[PDB]
Amino acid sequence: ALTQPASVSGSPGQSITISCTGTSSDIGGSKYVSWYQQHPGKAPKLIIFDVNRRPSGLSNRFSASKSGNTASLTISGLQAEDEADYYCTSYHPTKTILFGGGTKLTVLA
Amino acid sequence: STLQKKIEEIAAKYKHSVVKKCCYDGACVNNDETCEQRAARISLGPRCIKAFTECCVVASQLRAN
Amino acid sequence: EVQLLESGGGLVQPGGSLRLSCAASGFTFSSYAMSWVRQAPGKGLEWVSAISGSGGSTYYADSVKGRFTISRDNSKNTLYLQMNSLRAEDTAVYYCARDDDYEEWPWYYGMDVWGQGTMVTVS
Repeated sequence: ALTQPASVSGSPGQSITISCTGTSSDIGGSKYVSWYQQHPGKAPKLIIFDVNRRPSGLSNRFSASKSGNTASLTISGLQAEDEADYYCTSYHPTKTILFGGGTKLTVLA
Repeated sequence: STLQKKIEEIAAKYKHSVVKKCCYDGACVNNDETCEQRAARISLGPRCIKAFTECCVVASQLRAN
Repeated sequence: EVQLLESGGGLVQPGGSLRLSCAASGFTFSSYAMSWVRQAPGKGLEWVSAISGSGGSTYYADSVKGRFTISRDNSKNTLYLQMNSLRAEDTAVYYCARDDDYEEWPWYYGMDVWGQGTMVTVS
């Protein structure tokens, strides 16, 4: 599996970053790493990133990047609705598709 | 809206949701920068850049009319 | 627009068999690889199996290799998973999902459409 922290948390308006670490064969070979959001009792959903920047330079609510064997999902301007489980994934030449173990995101008061 | 129709037609040519979204973002109006300037900044890969560029150029051509 | 819906889930005794199906609408089914992914209650996601658009290539996780068989009927927009020799470890919600082309790696964009999940209980 890919390694993610068990949980993360922050208050509304804050920025949170979830890491995902794999091997040279998966995240390491990837130029793009996909992320899923899963609300309680619901199917996972692919997180779709905006390509346009906001005019002021305000960070997009959801963004992602990767470097070597690690990837990161950043959720800024945190909102109550972001409370969910988050999963990274990667292709892998022999295992085909790997998932991270998941990260529970809590939005506090 | 013929603009929306043409953009949906183009996006329909691309398979993955991520790439379709790249097209819709491309079609979004921006009067401070060219399609080439905006596309140089894209980190989601050649498939996204292709869709973004096609939709950006078409949207610009249409609006010029 | 795009929808996926699984069915065939239910209770089964260990050693038994079960067939899941997944129906799709809103896209040209044969243009897309499809996957099955499962999630045990309160646990993470585990990829199970995948099949290419044409049906000419199939892929399976080690833990189900030899027991599960994936297939598709492109004329009916339907995906299937034949599950044999079931064990308690197989108990989970099973999702079908529309996948990206693995050939596009290193720019693989993930599974963009997911069903509602069907519950399989092996006990």
